[PDB]
Amino acid sequence: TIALSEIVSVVNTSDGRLEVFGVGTDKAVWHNRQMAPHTGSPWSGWSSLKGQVTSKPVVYINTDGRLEVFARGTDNALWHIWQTATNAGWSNWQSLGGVITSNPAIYANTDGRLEVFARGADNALWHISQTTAHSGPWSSWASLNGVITSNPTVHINSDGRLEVFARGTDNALWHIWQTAPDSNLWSSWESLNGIITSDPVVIDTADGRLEVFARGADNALWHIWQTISHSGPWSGWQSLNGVITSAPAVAKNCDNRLEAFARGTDNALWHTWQTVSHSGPWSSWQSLNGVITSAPTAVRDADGRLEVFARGTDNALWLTWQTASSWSPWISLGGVLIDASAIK
Amino acid sequence: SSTIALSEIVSVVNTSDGRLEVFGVGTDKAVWHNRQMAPHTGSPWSGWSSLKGQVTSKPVVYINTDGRLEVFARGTDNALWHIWQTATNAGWSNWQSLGGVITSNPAIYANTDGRLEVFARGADNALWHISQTTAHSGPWSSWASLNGVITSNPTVHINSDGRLEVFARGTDNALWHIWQTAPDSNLWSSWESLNGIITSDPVVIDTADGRLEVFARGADNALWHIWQTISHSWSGWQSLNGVITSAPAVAKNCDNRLEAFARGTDNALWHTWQTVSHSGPWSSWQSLNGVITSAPTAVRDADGRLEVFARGTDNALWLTWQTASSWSPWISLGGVLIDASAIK
Ligand SMILES: C[C@@H]1O[C@@H](C[C@@H]2C[C@H](O)O[C@H](CO)[C@H]2O)[C@@H](O)[C@H](O)[C@@H]1O
Ligand SMILES: C[C@@H]1O[C@@H](C[C@@H]2C[C@H](O)O[C@H](CO)[C@H]2O)[C@@H](O)[C@H](O)[C@@H]1O
Ligand SMILES: C[C@@H]1O[C@@H](C[C@@H]2C[C@H](O)O[C@H](CO)[C@H]2O)[C@@H](O)[C@H](O)[C@@H]1O
Ligand SMILES: C[C@@H]1O[C@@H](C[C@@H]2C[C@H](O)O[C@H](CO)[C@H]2O)[C@@H](O)[C@H](O)[C@@H]1O
Ligand SMILES: C[C@@H]1O[C@@H](C[C@@H]2C[C@H](O)O[C@H](CO)[C@H]2O)[C@@H](O)[C@H](O)[C@@H]1O
Ligand SMILES: [Cl-]
Ligand code: NA
Ligand code: NA
Repeated sequence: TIALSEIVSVVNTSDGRLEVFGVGTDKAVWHNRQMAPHTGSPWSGWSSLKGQVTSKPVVYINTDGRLEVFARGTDNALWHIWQTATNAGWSNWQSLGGVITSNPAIYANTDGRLEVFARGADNALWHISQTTAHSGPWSSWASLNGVITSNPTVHINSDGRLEVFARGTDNALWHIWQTAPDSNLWSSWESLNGIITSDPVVIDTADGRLEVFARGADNALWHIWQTISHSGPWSGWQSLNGVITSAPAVAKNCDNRLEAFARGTDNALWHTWQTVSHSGPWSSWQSLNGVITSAPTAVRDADGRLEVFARGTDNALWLTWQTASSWSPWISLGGVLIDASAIK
Repeated sequence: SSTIALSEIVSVVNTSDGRLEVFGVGTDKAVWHNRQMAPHTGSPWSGWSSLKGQVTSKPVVYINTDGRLEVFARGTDNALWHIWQTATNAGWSNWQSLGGVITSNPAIYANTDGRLEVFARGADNALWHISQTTAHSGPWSSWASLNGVITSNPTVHINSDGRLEVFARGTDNALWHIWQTAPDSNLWSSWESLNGIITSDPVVIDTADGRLEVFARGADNALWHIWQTISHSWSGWQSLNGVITSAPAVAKNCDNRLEAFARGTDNALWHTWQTVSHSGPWSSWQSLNGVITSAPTAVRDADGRLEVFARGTDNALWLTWQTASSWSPWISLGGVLIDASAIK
């Protein structure tokens, strides 16, 4: 078990449009993009990329701008589909083999090779990668060992080393990392302790330190960080308080101030934000209303505003965004979305 | 034309850990640098320290995809020389020669595969270039030519689809450009003219909506600009007025609104900015005071605030930044800087 997941994967595209990906009642991947690179732009509407997926689909922007969606398939292998060019159509769904047991986690190495991390049948962390930048063919799968109990999350350090996080068998946050950029040489697994009851959410701060967010045993929102840019030692666990009934989402305001979002005990969107600057103390929790049935997903848009997405009581994706003063009334992008996360 | 508007005095970069760090040439012809202590507006500065060398161009810093800074400059023997941090944000190597014979300041960008590629004018007046053979690493490739005959320092930027594109003034004084036909490629297009008459180095940026847009001073000494019509497509040349006595400097506010800077006829800092949003109209020119003896250098710091550097009447480097309402008063970072620009 883990706190209620995010219903969609979202990306700010190379032309500054938000674009959201989720699973339909039919088990296919569907997407929705902004027309215009602005807060409040009209949306395309939901359209199908087809496939039949058995995990959350996860979008990533290749270093040449082209989106690529990863999702577990009906055969439990990793499959993908990618734009043929930045403002063009899509490929056919294609298989990368393997047998996996979590949602895929994706990051681009410093050399532009996308690297995919996913849980195995053995419950280890496995990985596979592009052989050259933003392009097939891909490597063979190999394992990074471990025994993990959540979906993994990956983020690049400010020195180019990929680093992967997942819950362990003791329910602590565990991590593993590249010892050199673009490398196949990884550390051992190391515990960062704690007790976590959601997927980790990982952020690179403005000052170059990995910060992990997670729900605790008390259902508060807790966070732990690197104390030095791309380096240990780590901090201790620190509570941001709150009582949250979903997974948290975290993103950066345009001034780099972190801002955490989560479903509350009342099923509204609540948030807490850094005050003053990117190294300032956190607000108290405040409500952004609505009644939501997934964790929120947050993203900064091409106007430097945070937009937050969440499923509604009618199973459609709803949207609220920052304004000069406040936030905008909930609006509906329509659709009917399922939670297809491969671990719940 | 054998002249261009007064060049920038330093080259600025956002460090891997989010600090501003400027590089210039002292009276001994060595490359010197200064950085902020902490990544906030109005942080104290380290003071100037020497990386030695003897340079006959402006030194141009670029950040590798692993976070290590690397400084490029023409040497006393007209070869391209370089010096790099041997570990992200830590110590520096010795200067080494990349050979070649060049006649401009060097222009640098990362390919989508992490390989830096350096462009500069040759002895034969054509555009030459060289690159790292693997991501953020030597050895370097052979020098090669993209032909052309150019009369300004070249400017390189990457398209929103990963193709590098280089801009330089031609022998008819028009803006000319030439581009990669694929990312990471040695395949380029032919040279093409964007017409106009330019009296400065071109300055190039990527808009939030993924368009290359080039600013340059014109024949009437106004700031002009031109752009790609669609992401990685040009428009006509449009004037932004002013009478400017230096090269311009463009940077993005945290909401992505462009803002241009340049020295006035009264030798003060002037600015004009996009209003409302990043597709908004351009304000009229306003003074930021000060008396400057170079073109300004503009950059967004980790507080989402714009900071502008310019040499002063005393030859020190001076600084003013955006506040909540206005701009801070000009302050001196000291040092004694010269214009070592290979083309003036
Ligand atoms: C994600 C994948 O979706 C499907 C791939 C299908 C493969 C076929 O060439 O095109 C279809 C749509 O026209 C795809 O949907 C499944 O068959 C596969 O097993 C897996 O679940
Ligand atoms: C993620 C972690 O994986 C395992 C760590 C193991 C720790 C040991 O030093 O090396 C093994 C393989 O070389 C790891 O698999 C679990 O024992 C641990 O409790 C936790 O779940
Ligand atoms: C996210 C929020 O966290 C909770 C706790 C918050 C706990 C903190 O110590 O004080 C705040 C102000 O009194 C509370 O709002 C709930 O009150 C609320 O229903 C929601 O779940
Ligand atoms: C940029 C370079 O700077 C100098 C490099 C020097 C190379 C020497 O071995 O060590 C010195 C450090 O104290 C450097 O300054 C010039 O000799 C060279 O010709 C070139 O102009
Ligand atoms: C940048 C441009 O370089 C030259 C373009 C030339 C155009 C010609 O047809 O092909 C040559 C070989 O590649 C180019 O060198 C100049 O003649 C032009 O005036 C301008 O300065
Ligand atoms: Cl001088
Ligand atoms: Na969501
Ligand atoms: Na490239």
